Amino acid sequence: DMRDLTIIGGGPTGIFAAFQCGMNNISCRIIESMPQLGGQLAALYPEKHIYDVAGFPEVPAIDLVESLWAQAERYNPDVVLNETVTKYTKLDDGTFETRTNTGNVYRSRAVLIAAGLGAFEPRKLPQLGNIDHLTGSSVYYAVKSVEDFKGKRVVIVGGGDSALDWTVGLIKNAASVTLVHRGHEFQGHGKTAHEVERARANGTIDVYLETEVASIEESNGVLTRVHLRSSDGSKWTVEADRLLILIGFKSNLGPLARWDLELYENALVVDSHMKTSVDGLYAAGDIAYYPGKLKIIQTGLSEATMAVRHSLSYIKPG
Amino acid sequence: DMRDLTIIGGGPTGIFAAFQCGMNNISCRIIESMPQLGGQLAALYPEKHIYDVAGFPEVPAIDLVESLWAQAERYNPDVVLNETVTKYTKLDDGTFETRTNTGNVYRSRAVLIAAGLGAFEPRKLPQLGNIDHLTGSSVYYAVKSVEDFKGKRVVIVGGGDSALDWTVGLIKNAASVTLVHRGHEFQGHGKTAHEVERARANGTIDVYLETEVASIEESNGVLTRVHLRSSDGSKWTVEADRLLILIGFKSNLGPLARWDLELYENALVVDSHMKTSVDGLYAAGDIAYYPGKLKIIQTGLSEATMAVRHSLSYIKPGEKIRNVFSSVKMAKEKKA
Ligand SMILES: Cc1cc2nc3c(=O)[nH]c(=O)nc-3n(C[C@H](O)[C@H](O)[C@H](O)COP(=O)(O)OP(=O)(O)OC[C@H]3O[C@@H](n4cnc5c(N)ncnc54)[C@H](O)[C@@H]3O)c2cc1C
Ligand SMILES: Cc1cc2nc3c(=O)[nH]c(=O)nc-3n(C[C@H](O)[C@H](O)[C@H](O)COP(=O)(O)OP(=O)(O)OC[C@H]3O[C@@H](n4cnc5c(N)ncnc54)[C@H](O)[C@@H]3O)c2cc1C
Repeated sequence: DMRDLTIIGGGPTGIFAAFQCGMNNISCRIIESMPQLGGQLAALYPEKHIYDVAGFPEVPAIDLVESLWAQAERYNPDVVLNETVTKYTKLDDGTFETRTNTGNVYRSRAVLIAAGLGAFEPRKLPQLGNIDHLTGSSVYYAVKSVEDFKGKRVVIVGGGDSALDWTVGLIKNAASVTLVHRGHEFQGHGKTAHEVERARANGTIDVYLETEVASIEESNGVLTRVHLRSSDGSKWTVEADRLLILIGFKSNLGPLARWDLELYENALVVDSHMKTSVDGLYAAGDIAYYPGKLKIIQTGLSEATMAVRHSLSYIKPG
Repeated sequence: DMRDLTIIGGGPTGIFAAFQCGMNNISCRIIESMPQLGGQLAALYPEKHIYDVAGFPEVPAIDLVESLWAQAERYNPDVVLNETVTKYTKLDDGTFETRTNTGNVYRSRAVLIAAGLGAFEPRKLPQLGNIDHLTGSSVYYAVKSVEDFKGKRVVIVGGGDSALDWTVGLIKNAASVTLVHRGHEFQGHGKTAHEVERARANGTIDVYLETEVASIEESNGVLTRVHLRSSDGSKWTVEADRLLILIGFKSNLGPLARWDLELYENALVVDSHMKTSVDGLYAAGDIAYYPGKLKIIQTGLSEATMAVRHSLSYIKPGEKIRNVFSSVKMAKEKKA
């Protein structure tokens, strides 16, 4: 089933781009890697208020996503969720085939890369080496079940909302809870960050800022203890059964890095029409680069309008 | 006196740029030649619905202007209305002076040109010539206030919504209302045109299609009589102490076209940072040209953001810029 434009990524840029397709009477689909649309706004800061998007005095990120989506849904674009585009091919006839990780192939007359800053892979502690054999047993990047943390000695890495929340949530579940953050202070300093220090002074938990995991110990295929290190060179070891790492998400082009396209500082280089080196292949948003590019919402919206507009000369040359 | 940025023009691009100034902790002024903000939106299509602005499914143009203003008024920026910037000078210190048509001068450390397609000015009737001594007192190009027309015998010229609106508006307020328009039909339509037509029918008002104003009479420096001529050749006179001219706004790029700055088909040529050749002098919106420029609202909005962002390097030279997002930056000042 041929569409005019395949859009890779369902952040604010891909969404507005899908609206642009409707507005301009071309069919499209959005292929999105996450289980929901909204990109960085829905994932990293859904509840935080945005101030610098035109005509929205003060708007929670996730509401803006909803405003943008409602605007585009009128035109009923195909939305593919839970699929990551890993390859494409331009065919003899100029049309496109884009492939996702589930082996699904998608046909379009042209394509728009609106993939931002990656597909939200959890960031790790690579200083610990390849510890896949511990992963999902004693080392976690998310809490898919509290069972795993129950009556266990657990250290928690991070200083955002996820690391904070779970430090208090596991006090009652776990034998011990220890928070360790690289930063000087905690990020997202609100209601939940106003009462974090309590259990620290109380002695029910341990908190360490300015410290990082230096190494770990294991016995019979399970974590035994965690070595810590502060900025001043202070080093100590702590007994730990579980490691819970919540330090955000990685930022790179993922599979799109190995598409033979001009790059400039982890972004796709783009001309005055938002076109890559390959005709009918466009980029817009955080992922696109041109002299003067700002990586903000306002600017991604403009770029989506310009990509879609020029794409009409490729899709239907009239 | 001194502001960080002088913004020439208060269309959507200028209003957003003023908001951007506030976001970036710099002061500014908007200089606008119209009696209100809004540019082509307020002037040419206020009631028309806009569909292609991000996050707005449907919005009357004038409501969009209102939303953008509501956003900008957070920082209470200076607003100079009814003045047209005619020139600028870059002084020896690198700061700027802008001069308007009323002889006022404004100082700033940098300037953004967000002048669109030109200064909007009320269209005038040449057949009357220089009547500036009557303008503001017995002759008007817009209703500055309704009290100007209370108990007056008024004539209104035009066939759009504004002419139609104030015709029915001033019926109970004024003592005599005459509407003239040089077209054979009214271009404003709907609720208003029929109210006017019903008022014509029972003779509460005079209305004359295909009629243009020929001449006026005046006594004591005030309007006294208006002379009209139809399309068939008719020619008559009304007793009128008030004349309201409402035949539209005209865009006039004139003064800025005579500046020493490169143009591409009436647009000021700009670089990757929305800067013209003169450092500290920026352009954004419909007035800005760079390869691939689309003359639309969405595009002027992000251009305003890029121009204000870079202007910081000229306004505050050498100063290290801290790349915070608005969301995080407004959270830090909510804590403090
Ligand atoms: C904490 C924080 C606060 C911010 N606050 C502001 C602010 O106040 N104002 C502002 O203007 N900007 C702000 N930003 C930046 C803003 O979020 C981004 O500029 C914006 O999200 C860019 O949208 P985008 O569509 O270009 O990219 P993204 O939001 O990154 O969306 C890209 C989408 O593509 C998907 N994807 C990636 N690869 C593939 C693949 N190969 N196949 C299928 N899908 C894929 C991803 O899952 C993602 O949904 C903030 C950023 C952060 C982190
Ligand atoms: C009928 C019509 C419908 C349109 N519909 C849409 C639409 O649906 N969607 C869309 O995206 N775009 C639309 N547009 C285009 C859109 O209006 C413009 O892109 C937009 O107005 C540009 O904004 P701007 O602020 O940069 O310029 P402008 O809106 O033109 O504002 C410039 C302002 O500067 C003032 N000015 C100029 N020179 C001086 C000076 N020397 N001194 C003081 N003040 C000065 C002017 O009076 C004016 O108020 C439409 C245009 C028209 C004519």
